[PDB]
Amino acid sequence: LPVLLTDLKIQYTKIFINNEWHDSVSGKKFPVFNPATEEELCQVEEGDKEDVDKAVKAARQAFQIGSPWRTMDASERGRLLYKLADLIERDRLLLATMESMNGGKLYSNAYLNDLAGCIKTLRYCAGWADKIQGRTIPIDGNFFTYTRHEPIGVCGQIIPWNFPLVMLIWKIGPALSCGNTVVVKPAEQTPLTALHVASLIKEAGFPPGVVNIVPGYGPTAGAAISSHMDIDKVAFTGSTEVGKLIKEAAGKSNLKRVTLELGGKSPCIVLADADLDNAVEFAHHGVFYHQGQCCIAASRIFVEESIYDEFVRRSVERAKKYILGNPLTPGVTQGPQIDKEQYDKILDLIESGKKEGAKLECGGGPWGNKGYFVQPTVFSNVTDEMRIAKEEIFGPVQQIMKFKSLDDVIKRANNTFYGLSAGVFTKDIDKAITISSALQAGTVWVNCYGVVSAQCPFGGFKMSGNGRELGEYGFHEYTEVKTVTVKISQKNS
Amino acid sequence: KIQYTKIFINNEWHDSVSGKKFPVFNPATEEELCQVEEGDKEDVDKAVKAARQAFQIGSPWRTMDASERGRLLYKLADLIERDRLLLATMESMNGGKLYSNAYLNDLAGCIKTLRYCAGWADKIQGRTIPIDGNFFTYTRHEPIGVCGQIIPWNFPLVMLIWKIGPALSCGNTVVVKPAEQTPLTALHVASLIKEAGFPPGVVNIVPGYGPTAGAAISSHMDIDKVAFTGSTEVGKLIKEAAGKSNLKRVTLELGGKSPCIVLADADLDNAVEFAHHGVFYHQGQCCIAASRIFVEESIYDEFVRRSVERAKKYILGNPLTPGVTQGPQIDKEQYDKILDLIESGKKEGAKLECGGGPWGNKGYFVQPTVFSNVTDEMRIAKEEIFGPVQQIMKFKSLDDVIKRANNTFYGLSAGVFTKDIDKAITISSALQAGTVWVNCYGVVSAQCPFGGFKMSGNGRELGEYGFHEYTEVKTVTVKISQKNS
Amino acid sequence: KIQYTKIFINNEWHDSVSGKKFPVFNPATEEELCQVEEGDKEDVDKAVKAARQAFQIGSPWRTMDASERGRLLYKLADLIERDRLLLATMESMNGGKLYSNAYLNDLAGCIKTLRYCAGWADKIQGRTIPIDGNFFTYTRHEPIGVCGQIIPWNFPLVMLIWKIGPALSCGNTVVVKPAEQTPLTALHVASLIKEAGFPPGVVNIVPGYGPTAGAAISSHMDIDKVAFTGSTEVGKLIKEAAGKSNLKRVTLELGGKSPCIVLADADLDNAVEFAHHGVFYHQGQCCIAASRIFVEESIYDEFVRRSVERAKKYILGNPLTPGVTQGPQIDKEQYDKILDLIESGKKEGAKLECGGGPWGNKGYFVQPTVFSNVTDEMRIAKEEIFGPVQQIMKFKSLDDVIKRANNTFYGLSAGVFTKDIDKAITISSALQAGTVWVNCYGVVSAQCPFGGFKMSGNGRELGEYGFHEYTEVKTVTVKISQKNS
Amino acid sequence: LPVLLTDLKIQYTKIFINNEWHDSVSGKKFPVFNPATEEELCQVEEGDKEDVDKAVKAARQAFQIGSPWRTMDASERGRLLYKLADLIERDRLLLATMESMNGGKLYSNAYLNDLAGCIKTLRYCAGWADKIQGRTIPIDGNFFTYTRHEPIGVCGQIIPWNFPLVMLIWKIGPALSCGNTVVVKPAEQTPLTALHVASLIKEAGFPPGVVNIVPGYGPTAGAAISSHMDIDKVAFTGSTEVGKLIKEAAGKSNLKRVTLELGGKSPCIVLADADLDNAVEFAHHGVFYHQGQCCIAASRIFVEESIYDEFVRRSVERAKKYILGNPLTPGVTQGPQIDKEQYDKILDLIESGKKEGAKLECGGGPWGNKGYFVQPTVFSNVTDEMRIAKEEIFGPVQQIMKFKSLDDVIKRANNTFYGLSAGVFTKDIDKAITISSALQAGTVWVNCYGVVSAQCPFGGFKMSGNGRELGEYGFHEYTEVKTVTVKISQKNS
Repeated sequence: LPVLLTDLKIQYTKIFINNEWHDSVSGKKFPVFNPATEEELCQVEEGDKEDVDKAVKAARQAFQIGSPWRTMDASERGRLLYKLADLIERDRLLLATMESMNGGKLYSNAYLNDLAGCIKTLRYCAGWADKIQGRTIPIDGNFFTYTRHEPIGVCGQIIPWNFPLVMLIWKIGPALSCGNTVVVKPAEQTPLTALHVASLIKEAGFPPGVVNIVPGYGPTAGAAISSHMDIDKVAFTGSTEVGKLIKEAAGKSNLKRVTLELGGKSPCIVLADADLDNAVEFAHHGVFYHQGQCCIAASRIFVEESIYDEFVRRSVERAKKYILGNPLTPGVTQGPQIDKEQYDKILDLIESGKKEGAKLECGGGPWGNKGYFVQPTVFSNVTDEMRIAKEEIFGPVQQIMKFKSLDDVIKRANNTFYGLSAGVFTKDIDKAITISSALQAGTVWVNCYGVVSAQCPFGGFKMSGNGRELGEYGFHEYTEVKTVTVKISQKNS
Repeated sequence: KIQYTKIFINNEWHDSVSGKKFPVFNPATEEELCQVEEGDKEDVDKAVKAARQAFQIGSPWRTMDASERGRLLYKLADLIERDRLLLATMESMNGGKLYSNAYLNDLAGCIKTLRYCAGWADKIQGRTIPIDGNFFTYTRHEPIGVCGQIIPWNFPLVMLIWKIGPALSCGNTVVVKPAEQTPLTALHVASLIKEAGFPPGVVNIVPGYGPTAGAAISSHMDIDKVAFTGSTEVGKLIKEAAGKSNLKRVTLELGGKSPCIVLADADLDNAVEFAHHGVFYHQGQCCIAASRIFVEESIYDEFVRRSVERAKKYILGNPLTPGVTQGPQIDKEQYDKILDLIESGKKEGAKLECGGGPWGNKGYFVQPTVFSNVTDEMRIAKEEIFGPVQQIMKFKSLDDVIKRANNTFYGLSAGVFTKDIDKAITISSALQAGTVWVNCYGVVSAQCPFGGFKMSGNGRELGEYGFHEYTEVKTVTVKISQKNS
Repeated sequence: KIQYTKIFINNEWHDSVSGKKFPVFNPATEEELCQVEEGDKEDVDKAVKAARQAFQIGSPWRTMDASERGRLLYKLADLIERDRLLLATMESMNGGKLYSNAYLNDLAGCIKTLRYCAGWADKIQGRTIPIDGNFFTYTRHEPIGVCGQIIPWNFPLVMLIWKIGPALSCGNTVVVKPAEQTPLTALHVASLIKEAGFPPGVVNIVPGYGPTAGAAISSHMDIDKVAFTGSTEVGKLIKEAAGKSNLKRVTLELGGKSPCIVLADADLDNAVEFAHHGVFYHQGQCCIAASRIFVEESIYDEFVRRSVERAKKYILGNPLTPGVTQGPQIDKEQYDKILDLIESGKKEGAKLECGGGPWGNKGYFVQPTVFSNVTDEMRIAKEEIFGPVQQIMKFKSLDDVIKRANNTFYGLSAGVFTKDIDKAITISSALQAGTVWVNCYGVVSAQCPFGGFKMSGNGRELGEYGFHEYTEVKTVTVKISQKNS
Repeated sequence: LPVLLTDLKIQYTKIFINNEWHDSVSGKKFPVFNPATEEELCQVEEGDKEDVDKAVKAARQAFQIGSPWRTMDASERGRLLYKLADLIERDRLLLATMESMNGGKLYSNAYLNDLAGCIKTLRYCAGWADKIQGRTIPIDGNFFTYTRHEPIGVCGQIIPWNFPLVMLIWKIGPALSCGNTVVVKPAEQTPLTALHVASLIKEAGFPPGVVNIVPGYGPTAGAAISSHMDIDKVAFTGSTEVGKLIKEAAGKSNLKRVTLELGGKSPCIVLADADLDNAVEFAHHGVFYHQGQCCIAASRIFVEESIYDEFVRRSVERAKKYILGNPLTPGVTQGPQIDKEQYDKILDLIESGKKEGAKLECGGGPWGNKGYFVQPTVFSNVTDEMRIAKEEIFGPVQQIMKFKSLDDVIKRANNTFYGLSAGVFTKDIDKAITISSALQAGTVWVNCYGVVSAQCPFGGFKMSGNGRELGEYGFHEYTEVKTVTVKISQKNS
């Protein structure tokens, strides 16, 4: 049961460099608002290329051969990450309340889900710390060859605003586990929890400069990170347009490694032989979790004809019960979106869906005078041609298309440039495996949705990202392989 | 013809130390083909001496390239494919295996296993450990040494390959002791091993009798590993001998009574066909025989009716004849034991449905016998038969039938038939079996590992699991000046 | 004080079925601390019943999350760190281990092993196989079941952790049988296990005597695995019992006579210090003792001269005293055997250099004895001593000394000292030892696996190698409609 | 012993699409010359964006779910690759003669080193075919999660000219092993062996469209491949500038995966306690193998103060004996370079080194009236500031710098933006491991050089490439991970 708490005091608003808090060299500060009330919470230091460089220099110094972080035992890095997780669990109340106040997130999920996944992921990576290993290779000839999975180096990391803490942890878990030093750039919407976790990183005992944080804007600080020459990798999570921009900036400068996590118009096929109650509930959760501001949101609910009507009749009823109010309230089940821009975008896309001809089965429009709230919306009889059926809405808008044959739905779901996720709802053994094989998605769920843990990898296929995270897969993308071959007197099998 | 009936050591053929020769009989007509030298303690000792000379540091084999070992294995597989017809006919005659089963399933499987183990030769790898302190630690996979391999008669060639291919791919020297019933295929494969280009002494064969030759291999001090694939009593006797001498590594693959759990949602045609095959494949002398074919009540009477019908179409005849789908058994002892088990099942009240007795005084052929209404205290459902005998038991609840299938000391394999994702996953995890099939049975391939959960097995095969069994892990730690991530 | 001296079953303390209690003696003064219940066949049976109830499908432990299992193990490690002082003092008193060795090396190593095995809980994974045909095949790592663990006295806590941490991380229920000499630490750790929050029946302890309790564990039908870490005779007696009952899995870690090969190019100071430590660490009762410390001729007389000098500075006294670098032995039998071995070495002509006899009638203390000019037929170089006895042998050629070091039935570990890359790699790859150190000795860590190459062990530990030992592999093949790459 | 060669007949000069030979839709044909004699060998069809597109269409069709290549067993793909290797071993004579005639490569190394490496790599990948495996993940909650390492899709591949056959095999080994369909674009200098191997691919029995080959130019066909939207990955090997261009073209469109293998300026540190004969011989081989046209060429030979003068004295002697004639002639040890462009570039860089002040101790000028021949050149007293000490020469020009302390040499070797390789020559156990750890290179050799086998991975750290090849590592690059999660009734440990 979450303790309500209902209070905060944001004493951390600076740039975290060299285990120290510095104002931006420019001196500017930008405001961070509260989505529920639109009131400024505080003024966070505004970093830019100069501050990004001042942070990358410290990171590079921390990564020098002979520095504590390099001569640190892998088990010691794991122990430091575990102590950070313990410190976060100690401050789970404050961090959850900050996430709900500043990210507009429901406090119940901010405490029970997001903070929980944060500690779980931090502990998973702390465990992996001293278990990533190389291989001794059976090379031909009298040679002894092995591989070192060394840290890549300086890894700039660009966090989104939808899951500030969870994504911060997803980034600085594998990176610090594998021995790298990072310069994180958090979203301007949600820069506060990252700074508190930065203070916690200092407290846990990480060497100075191992983790630095630069709050700012994407064009100024994110672009500086992605174009920096002294940065060895960039790991960006966000929109596909900024993903292409990050890839470009990396390719132009110092040919760094790039790891993009982009959006997706994920489908949710619901076959005739599906558990209608479970299918309906999980479709609702998939498309409406976190005000639809989830990269894996089920934005294309395919339903077979034989069960279409029922499904709609049961989806609307599920979307009509969705309480919507102040996040710090137990009865509230939907909160404000993030800020004005996404709120307006969701409203505009709702209007576009209405115009195109998609049956508005649930109320599409604002709720309340104060805050960026949108009514849970449902569209029926949607077709693949409509904008709402092709563009990532990132809002609480549910599309419901109808199909007849299975191969038709396979083609329709694979007929897109997004490949982040997909869902299949059936009781059969053949349909499940067939559709899971045929669906071009980096994570196919069967009879569930939104099921992510630190263990299994997460990523996209076509344009929904590059590489994977969350596991051995996620860790091998934060290491550079070095083959060391030694000429030896004689080799025996 | 059989031009190889001797002891294969140092790439050369030798007669037994005693000079004794035992006969090999074709069960289809019991006309002995040739006399094969009887391996005894002295023959085992000299074969092991040859192998240990071949494994010595600096020898051609130890200094050979793992890629070159795989290339040698691929050469051996291609030569075996060249003479596929001869080996197929010789296996079918010696063991009675149906010619279609001996050619399209046995030799193809041997080739696939050899070409898989050949592929794994230079890809098996050790690991570099991030140890604590200023040390550089790494581990390496080394061949263990001499591998005494005991290959009973149900699958002579396939088991010989399952035994050597992993061993010759991991870089071990094999002293294979075949079955007295079917020793000829191993000898011909040894001749093909010589043709392929293996260094002398890498592969040695010592045909004989298990009580004398196999026991000698299992007790030998210089045999690093013993790998037996056969009866559980013999596996118990090999394990106790292995511990007493050398604390040698032991890998025992024993047969088992394996359930096939059929549910109402299962496709009845596929379920019937696969339950038929999983028990009558290779005339029942299969370590994976589906001996406890459970069925749901709702289709119980509908299953047997169809199942029995299939048993009535199972043509019984000489293996080389076309249109025949079954052959004779391996010898007279198995014939007598099969008839004894059938009589015991009749006595204990197992309702016979079809067949149920011997046939064809010419040979060791047995009619496909289908029982019914079998229970869990009968000795035809708990005693391993190794014969074409089906036991169509019954159940009503899923947890109780799971406890039934797991109510046994035998866990080599299990089967499940269900059109429901939830049921399939629940049953496969629940059953205590090394291989749990779903909607199919006996789908064995070189990639998927093979072992047994209970007394039925020890260790794994056929994959990256079957290649860490033939190797030792040697850890090397070096004190370095200063370690960096 | 010792508030835990009973049998730990179902998270509760029980007295023995017979009611008998055996004594535990501190070797430093031989004043018995407390009486510990004697585990017998009935106590082993009830502990195994508790464990098998804890391992049942649907139980809290089986349905627990692997990540949650790791979290439980981390809680256990943190609690053990909370009471580090109590456990360190209790280990030092009960076993005589030096307090510095008991605190800064024993408890720290226990914590590191627990926090490594905790990390491996949810990262061990099975694999999806590209099988042939229209089938989907995958494999999974299932805990094997009940793990009867026999933990002799040289490293009670470190070995108990090396035994359970892997088991509780792979999801197995442990019935640990400690050493009669040092059973108290296991009981206190079981109390801390209760405090941590393990489900009842996951961990059970049955202190007693090996001939009665350990044999009962090794012969029990429901014990899936037996893991013994001690003398080779007992290892052989456990292996033969293991095969006879249940065909249970056997993991034996036995001590060995391990060489330390010192060459002229080696740094003489480091070589002397590490040869000293590798044999006199923990007063010689170390399974890895560097018992065959070879030396090159060019520095031979220069090595002993310095080596002996170090032995003369080795302070001998009560473990809890500061400035002491050695403690007493484990009991009177080891004392008598150490003196017998010293007398035999003197009789056979091993040139004594320093010490060479008992000391301190108060306790079981022994002077550090350094022999010299030892050879390969003497019984102080081929018989495992488990005492502070060094055997400074000699060699001239590299191949012959390699054959010497490999001239033995014991291969647990080996050592090499050389400032030459080529020599280091050549010797490391040449030796038939499962852990070859270079320029160092006894650098053991939870990451690097540990095992024996010969009769000095079987299986591996401490790493992914030591976590596939506590698990089975279950293949699961599903017939699918159409497979695509 | 190379089997003596016979006169050639180049009967394969077209575009290989759908297991068929088609002229370029434009109809143009470009000439391929013989570097030793500058005579045109034949006119190879000139592909462009249109031919690349009509090849990618066939590749995509071959990759469709339900096509033979998709329903092919992994063991069957390995069997087909093994049959291709058998065919190449059968035609080893012709292929080696073609490689030597068209690539200017010595026939002895073309037959013993290059063709042997090709068959070994093809057989290694054919072995891996059905052994690349996913993982069943221990996900939290009652879920059954596993992973499929599916083929990425269409993989455009751009081969260089220095190792035509070896690089063609390095590309189409892991790709076809993991189940992908490829559109290879070979260098215009060396397009002939690729086309013969294409005919061999057809003969072995690969399904139509699985492998297609488009001979053309980098700006026209290579850029088309790297900018195609229907292509899922691009794997380019060549210069760093074109690597940046490939990364850009991938980032601008399709957000495809990119694998670059670029050049390097690799150091070869020779310490005082080194086996001077072996060190000198291997330095010569490293810098002069394949007329210096090796990506891993030892272009910076660091020598310690104590053994410098002697090292120069014997390096000059070793380089003075390097017989230099027509490749097909036995006893020749150096041949023509590739074509006029690289010949002129090497001459210009030699002149720049002369002007800067590096002492020319051997060679340093053209050779022969016919053919692109350069005398083995040796520079001494080089400094890190000179152009020859910073720019990849790619010719038979040897640089020899002097150092005193090991720290100095570590920094100097790590003072470049290239990270492809490095070499260390010492007898000690501490120096070897220390320098191998400290040197920022994707392949450190100790007391040897140029030691590459199919097993161990190959790649570069900073700007010498992205990712790795040649082993399980190469395979991870060529597969997309798909996590399939199924909600189950109950899960047990």
